[PDB]
Amino acid sequence: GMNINPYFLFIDVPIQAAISTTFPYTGVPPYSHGTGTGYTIDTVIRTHEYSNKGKQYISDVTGCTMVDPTNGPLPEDNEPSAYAQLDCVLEALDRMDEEHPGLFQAASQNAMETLMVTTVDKLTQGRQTFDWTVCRNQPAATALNTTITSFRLNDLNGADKGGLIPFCQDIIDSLDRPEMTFFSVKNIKKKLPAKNRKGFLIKRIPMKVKDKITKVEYIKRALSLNTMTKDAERGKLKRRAIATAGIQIRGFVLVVENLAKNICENLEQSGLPVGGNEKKAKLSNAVAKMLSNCPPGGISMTVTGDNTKWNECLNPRIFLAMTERITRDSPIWFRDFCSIAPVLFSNKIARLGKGFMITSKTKRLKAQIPCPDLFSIPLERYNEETRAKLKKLKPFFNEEGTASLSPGMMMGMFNMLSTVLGVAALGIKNIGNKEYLWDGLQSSDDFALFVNAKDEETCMEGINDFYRTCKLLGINMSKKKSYCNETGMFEFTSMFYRDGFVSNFAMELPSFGVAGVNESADMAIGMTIIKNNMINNGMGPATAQTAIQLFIADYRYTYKCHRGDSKVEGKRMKIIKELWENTKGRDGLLVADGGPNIYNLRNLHIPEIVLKYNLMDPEYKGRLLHPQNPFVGHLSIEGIKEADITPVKKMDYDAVSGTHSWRTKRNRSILNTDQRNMILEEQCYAKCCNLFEACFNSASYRKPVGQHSMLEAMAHRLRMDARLDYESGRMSKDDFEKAMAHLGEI
Amino acid sequence: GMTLAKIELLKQLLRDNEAKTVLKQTTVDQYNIIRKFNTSRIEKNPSLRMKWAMCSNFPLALTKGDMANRIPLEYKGIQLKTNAEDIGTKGQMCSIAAVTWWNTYGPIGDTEGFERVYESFFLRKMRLDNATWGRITFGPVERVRKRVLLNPLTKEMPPDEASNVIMEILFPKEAGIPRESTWIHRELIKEKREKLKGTMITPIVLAYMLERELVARRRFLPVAGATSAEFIEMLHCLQGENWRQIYHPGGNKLTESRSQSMIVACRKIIRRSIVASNPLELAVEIANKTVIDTEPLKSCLAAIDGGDVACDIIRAALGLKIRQRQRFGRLELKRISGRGFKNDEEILIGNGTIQKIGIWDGEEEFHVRCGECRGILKKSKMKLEKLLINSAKKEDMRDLIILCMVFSQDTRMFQGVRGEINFLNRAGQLLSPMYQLQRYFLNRSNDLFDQWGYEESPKASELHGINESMNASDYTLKGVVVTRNVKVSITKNLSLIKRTGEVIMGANDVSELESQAQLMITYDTPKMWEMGTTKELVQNTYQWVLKNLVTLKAQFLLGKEDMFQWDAFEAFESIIPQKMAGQYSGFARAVLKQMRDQEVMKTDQFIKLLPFCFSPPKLRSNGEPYQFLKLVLKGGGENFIEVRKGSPLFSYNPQTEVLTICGRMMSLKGKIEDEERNRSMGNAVLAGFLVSGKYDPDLGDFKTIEELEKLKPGEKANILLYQGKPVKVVK
Amino acid sequence: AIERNLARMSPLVSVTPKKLTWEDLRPIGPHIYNHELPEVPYNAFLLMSDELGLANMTEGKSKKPKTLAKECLEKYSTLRDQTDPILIMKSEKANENFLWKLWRDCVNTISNEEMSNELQKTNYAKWATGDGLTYQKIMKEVAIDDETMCQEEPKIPNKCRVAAWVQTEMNLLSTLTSKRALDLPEIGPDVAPVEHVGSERRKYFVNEINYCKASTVMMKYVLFHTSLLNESNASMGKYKVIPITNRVVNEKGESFDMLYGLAVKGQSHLRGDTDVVTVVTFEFSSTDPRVDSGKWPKYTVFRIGSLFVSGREKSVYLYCRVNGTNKIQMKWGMEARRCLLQSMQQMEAIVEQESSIQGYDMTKACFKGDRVNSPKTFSIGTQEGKLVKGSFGKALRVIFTKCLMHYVFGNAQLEGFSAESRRLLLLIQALKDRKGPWVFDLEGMYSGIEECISNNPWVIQSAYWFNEWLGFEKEGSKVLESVDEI
RNA sequence: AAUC
RNA sequence: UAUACCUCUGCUUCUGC
RNA sequence: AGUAGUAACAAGAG
Repeated sequence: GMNINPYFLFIDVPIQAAISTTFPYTGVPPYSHGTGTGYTIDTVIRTHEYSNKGKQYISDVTGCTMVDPTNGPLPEDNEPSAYAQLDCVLEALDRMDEEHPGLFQAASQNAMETLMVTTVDKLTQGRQTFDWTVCRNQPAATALNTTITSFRLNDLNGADKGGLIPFCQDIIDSLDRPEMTFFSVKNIKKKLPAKNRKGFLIKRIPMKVKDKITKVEYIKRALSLNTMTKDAERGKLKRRAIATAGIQIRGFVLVVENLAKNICENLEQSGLPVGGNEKKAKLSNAVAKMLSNCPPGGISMTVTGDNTKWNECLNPRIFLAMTERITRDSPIWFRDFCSIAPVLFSNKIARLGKGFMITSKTKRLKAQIPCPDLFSIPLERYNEETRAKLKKLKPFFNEEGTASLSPGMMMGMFNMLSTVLGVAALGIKNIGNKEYLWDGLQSSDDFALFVNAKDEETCMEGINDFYRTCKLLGINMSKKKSYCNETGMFEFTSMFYRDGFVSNFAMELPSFGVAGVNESADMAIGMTIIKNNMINNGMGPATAQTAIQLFIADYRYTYKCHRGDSKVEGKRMKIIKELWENTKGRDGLLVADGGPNIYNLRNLHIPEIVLKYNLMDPEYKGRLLHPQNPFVGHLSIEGIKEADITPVKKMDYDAVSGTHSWRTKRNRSILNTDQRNMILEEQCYAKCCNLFEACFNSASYRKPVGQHSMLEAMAHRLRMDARLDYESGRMSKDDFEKAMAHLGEI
Repeated sequence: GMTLAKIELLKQLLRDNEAKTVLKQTTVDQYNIIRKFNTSRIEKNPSLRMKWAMCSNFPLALTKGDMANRIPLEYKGIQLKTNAEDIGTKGQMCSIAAVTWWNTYGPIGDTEGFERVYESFFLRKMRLDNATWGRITFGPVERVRKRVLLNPLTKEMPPDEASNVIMEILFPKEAGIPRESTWIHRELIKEKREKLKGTMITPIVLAYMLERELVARRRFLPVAGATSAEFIEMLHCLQGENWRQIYHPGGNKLTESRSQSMIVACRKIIRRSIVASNPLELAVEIANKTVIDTEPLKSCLAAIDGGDVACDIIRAALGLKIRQRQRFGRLELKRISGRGFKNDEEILIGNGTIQKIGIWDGEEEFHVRCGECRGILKKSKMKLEKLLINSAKKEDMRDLIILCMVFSQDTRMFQGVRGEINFLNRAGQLLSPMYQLQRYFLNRSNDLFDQWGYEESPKASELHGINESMNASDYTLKGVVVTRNVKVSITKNLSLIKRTGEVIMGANDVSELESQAQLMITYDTPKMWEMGTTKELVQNTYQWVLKNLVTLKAQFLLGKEDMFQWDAFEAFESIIPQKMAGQYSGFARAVLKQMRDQEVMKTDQFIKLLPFCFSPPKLRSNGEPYQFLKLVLKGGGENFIEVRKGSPLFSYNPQTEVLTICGRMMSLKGKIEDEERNRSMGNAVLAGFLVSGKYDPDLGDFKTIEELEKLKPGEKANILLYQGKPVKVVK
Repeated sequence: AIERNLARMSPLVSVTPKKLTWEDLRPIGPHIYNHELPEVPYNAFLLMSDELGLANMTEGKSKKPKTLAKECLEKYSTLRDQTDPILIMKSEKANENFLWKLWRDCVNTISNEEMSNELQKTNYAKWATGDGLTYQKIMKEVAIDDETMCQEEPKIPNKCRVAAWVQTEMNLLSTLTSKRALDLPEIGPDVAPVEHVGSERRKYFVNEINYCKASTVMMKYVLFHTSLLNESNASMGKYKVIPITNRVVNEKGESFDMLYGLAVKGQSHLRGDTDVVTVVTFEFSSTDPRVDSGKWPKYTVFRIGSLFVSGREKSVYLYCRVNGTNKIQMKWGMEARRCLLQSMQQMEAIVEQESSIQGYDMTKACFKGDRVNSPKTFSIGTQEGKLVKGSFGKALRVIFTKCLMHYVFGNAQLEGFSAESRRLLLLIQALKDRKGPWVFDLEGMYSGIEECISNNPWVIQSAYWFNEWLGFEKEGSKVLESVDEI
């Protein structure tokens, strides 16, 4: 017979040209199941395995087990070394300061002048953050508000000033407070009268109770990082652990990252923060220079590179020494400000996920052993894999149920500053005045070294000299994953260069599906992702015209909104069929209302509502675009324009706000749980903020400013609103005297 | 009036103690923190959660209001909503059927104003409906990555200025402190407040739609030919990596946008026509049938009172007057007398950096202009000599002095550039040095006036002087005065000569910056590719060589130098830097004739070098030609051919017998000689050099071009062809 | 200071580089050729090549999923009313009686006059869905005390050898039919000239795939996963019977409502995304399970009648299996039509690139071959250790099949394999381009690739297909390009 | 004839 | 114990830069 | 059973 082989295309088309066919992105990504305690503990063991030959000591502040590899003995093996030598890091920075002069002090100024303008609300955009008060990963907006209210009880009102700088001053001072009080809500049963046979009813009214902890317990909570597992991460067999840090450290990371970002913008050998078509250019132009720069009658080789254990090897004490040298000219307060975030990460404590579920198959029973009770049970009970891990965790394990992770960078967070240390490695170029020359590109763990030299045997000796340099910085190159060749083609952050960066349609492919915002927004997003890929991801008009069909297909099933004439049965479809038979201008109907798809290559940039507006019936457009309709309700400046796409970058779109721009129900699981108390706590704020917006209509658009009281602002606003309306004639003597009587009471 | 209800609702709110404490404890800053407080976690998999939630009964939440109550609980058996309240919205949860029921049988609202509210979008439809399309054309296209405006704005402003304008339109009482911007856009505010008067739509929506039609959306995209926002929005349908589409948007087009295009159209006509003989006759041929969007270059140059050196040369070449004007952004000049010449020098600036600037030499006389204010400028190399300006507004007088100071390239101006603001883009591409010096000194002018110096004012009847504050003064700026009083022919080689004999414009004077045009730069005649870029021309030539290889390979073994020059190669030469064109053509003609005269032929090497043989050859003093590793082309370090290896623009796979030309695969199978199977490439790598054997270690290391050129005819040597293939070659 | 440390550092620390050569590239996956291991079993959610659709010709317009499956069985009643269980194959841990009783319970429930598609929670259905099989939550203090309760060792995927059914699945799914499955809706009219090129390109590109087997399987998978998610949220507590439906249109243009089987969804109180809802499949087939026994150890097969395929008779079977899906995998079913784009873009790139070279629309040329240019041809596969040249249309579909197989066998083994095998693919492309490739730790690079090959069929077959292709690209390049300029 |  | 063949719940103890 | 694959689900809670 005849055996068809898909790899036989690679005879006709080279690997880089048809790279799209090596990415299985129509398939399902790998997800985690159950706990991530063993995954975390494995990271904790590995992190301490790379530093164990350094200086081990006991922290007198926390009472934890700390390890220090910096300025330690150099490795005599190819295993991941965390033993980075300070002097070499400082010399690498000094060279970078020479090659890029006046940058450090300018960027240190830029970040400092930013800091002054930066408000406290800046902390609200940190997704899920660890709330130290309740020990749960909560929304950043809430986790902040819990921390501001708790501080107020301990005489810390820095947030009231409006600037970030006093709130950060309160965080460093909150360590010094001996007993940190905070709120915890508890329910009281109360009789409320009713027509209930026995004329009353019990209602569990919540009430807030003051709760204390010790200085050390608060220090440890402030130094806590809550650990999960990494779901939906592509191109990997086994899963890995991630982490989320607390509200305290969040403030200090922003500035240190902003500082490094300012440096990374100006550095010529970095792909950060630059992205999209900017980074596509920056690398393309920087390749041409570093290509034609090489000696004629010589060799230029491109090492397609990648690091290993990137997070686990880089010590926080190096990052501390980095800031000091960058802020050298900047004032003593800012030097101390920048030094905190690396001091925290240096003494961080890692929480150990959920725990370990133990079972008996005969009895058919299950039970989670929580993190503190890991050693309240003989180690023979755990499986062989977990038994080795728990034995190795012993010296680092804290009796409360955490592990002190002094070395490494759990999660990472410091992307830019760690990228700068990479660029600093690339900035050396030569060792001992030999006949090679290197320069490359950098994005955290991913690098792309070039080497220009006389012959290829020299080049490899230069890459060894590069490897042996990066060991001294704590940057471990992956001998397995990395590979070298003659310059012309390479890979970098899944961007494939072959005498030009090739198109890789499979990377964006998942984003062609239905988004999950709403019928009006998803349509606009869908036609936008098509339009965009045609341009810069290399989708031809046929495939683009197919994608228009394939979006509408998924849209019509997802939102259950097939063509009014089509006889596909459904709850909504029953009313959709009536709409079709009622309306005359049926081509004016939106697909969401079982209308016909009018979209094509040319009009992808226009919103469906705007296109069809001329062909709608007055009654249809009147209902569709009704001003006081209940479906949309209340909008926000971020909500109308922008929406997430997968760090998660928030792209923007254009669509008319009408009946199809609706919202969904809240997750009602909260009703069964003890966190019911937050539901009223929300609606209390919502009542205040919605009233504030009735007084100040610009509060929706513009962020209001004022250190004074929120009531005070509302009172003064309503005072003039009354007085002027009387004098103008909009208010009567009857109503004015009522209004002046009420404001007197307040 | 609502006032009473607000206060009486504040009375309701202040009765609850928990609400009262919030209002007293929360600051006006903190509003933004407490507004974002909720139980709602962020949805990680929205595509999933939406697909799931749509299969449930009542997934939509509703707003607690009278209109929500006007939706019935069920309709024809289908449950539209449920009495169960939502946590966040405090409203009756509902099904997606409710949305359709509202749209089919609901209340019919007020649609008056909508079109004016969402104006910005309707003009995109207006720009598609009124528009017209042209021809699709398949063929290679270089697409360059450059920051561009995504959507065309009503009036461009900074983020703060647009916001302050918005505030004045919608929320006048809460606007706060007025700025200058309050006054500047007073007509726009008055217009927008009159336009957005009758609408019922929410303020937060209205402010979003203004922000789109005021604040600029600028991001990087791949572009080629069209840079204007009204094209950028249609980009996806204009050009792909292997095709071109002609498009003409509707409404109206800007006058400045038509010039920026018009310059590059001329600049390329001249840049092409120089290498081909009778440069006027080719330039006229093209210029008669070039098109900018819709208007021909003839009509554009006639209507527009602008352009540069290139525009004037073509204006002459076609016929009619030539406006010798130079627009330095805000400044607009006209030449009285003198003739400058550009020169690139390393100039140290005030902050402590040295950047290359094209300095203008020789003494000259210009007639300056800046809005309302007028004047006459005189300068020499790096020195402003005179500035006889008229009296006008402070801002028009101040900025005209700053424009003239930078223009002059004065040594006093360069010493006051203190405050690190350099010209090198984030994406590794240099900005224009002179224009970036304008933007620096327009805002930060205190250094300029301080570092310039002052002197005595003029004591004539009509002449007076002004100080730093722009008022009549005794201590005036060193070389500034405020007074009260306010045919040609063309050569074969494209130089404009006066009736006397002096040359006013030269072909050598046009700027070599082959930048991106604004509008559709069409050529109505065939062979349009001839006005393209390096990779467009390089490819299209080699495509034409392989197209006629059957004829060109035969006619190269019969007629000696008949087919060395061809209509296609003229264009190919124009992207060779003409300082080397002859030197490459000496090498090319010599190595190709070595394969003709002797038996050692190579078709891949033939096709590679055949385009280089148009230019009349230029040999050494010996007689032998110039030897090369790579043949470097115009612009970009990656742009070159390689003799002894495969290059980014030209490489050959002899296993498959397939040639890669700027990415595109081209089959040379069934078009090759059988004796090339094991034939060495050293016999077409150096001119007048052939292979004896393989690398002989007694001959030493691999000898360089300079060493090889300086060897006696009949001396053996070691040549490395492509990495790992040594060859032993004799002269 | 860097040089000071670089001097005193141990020589043992180094990249230890070696130049890559064709002989250093050993074949990936030794175990997959070892005959001691079992062959990789068929473990797709539904059937693909082996399926059999019961064709009921209809008006064309849609109807209730019960009503179509009813009238599909009404036409083929001989199989519907076949009550006698003629058992052929059994899955080791199956219940012949319960499974058959379930099928009969389905058939009758679809056959009945009632509106509901609910199945009663019987003694068999509770085994087949796995009722009450979840373990009991207890207090931590009790589990700490209870000495029998222990953390169980983890389940690891077993090591399977190469199986021919994957090759044959590829071979069959790639091939053409006279039937079109896709439901591709309307779009706006073509005004611009690019839209006319895009339209005339689709007439060749889309209708090449639409007329193949892989297109029908893809559409079947989607339409099942669309309804299966819909039942799972609405009818949580109810055990429900869902048919395996697809509307197909032939060359004449007549709508045949198909039926490739019936299935039953378990109880679906799905909290997390990865929570399983067990689904029991019953699928029609012409394939005799005794042909390839090692293909069907997961399946339990009865014989339920016969059908004349044209003239000679084919015996009809019923492939039964307890299976399961989850919220993520169901969603990805609904977004499986995007398999078209990933393969269509790739080959539209060739049409676009070839259109630049010749300067006109090279669509019609690539497929059919116009006056000027011959048709574009591709190396499609092998014929007894030799090459074969397939046409454009075939080469388009072979890529489209792989994109569907990336879904159908999409998991942690495929993702981790595809990524690490790429590194080796790029190293081969350097040796193909003669760009002198060097490697620092090849064994450890291989180690990353080889550990991902366990029991995923498409991973195991692609390990073989890699080693076949490697063998051809090894003998081509190492002979011709080794001696040329010498 | 570029900036933002 | 019982109410509870009832009632509530389907990302809301983990999902970051 | 099965799904799955380094640990879970095969309903949970009052």
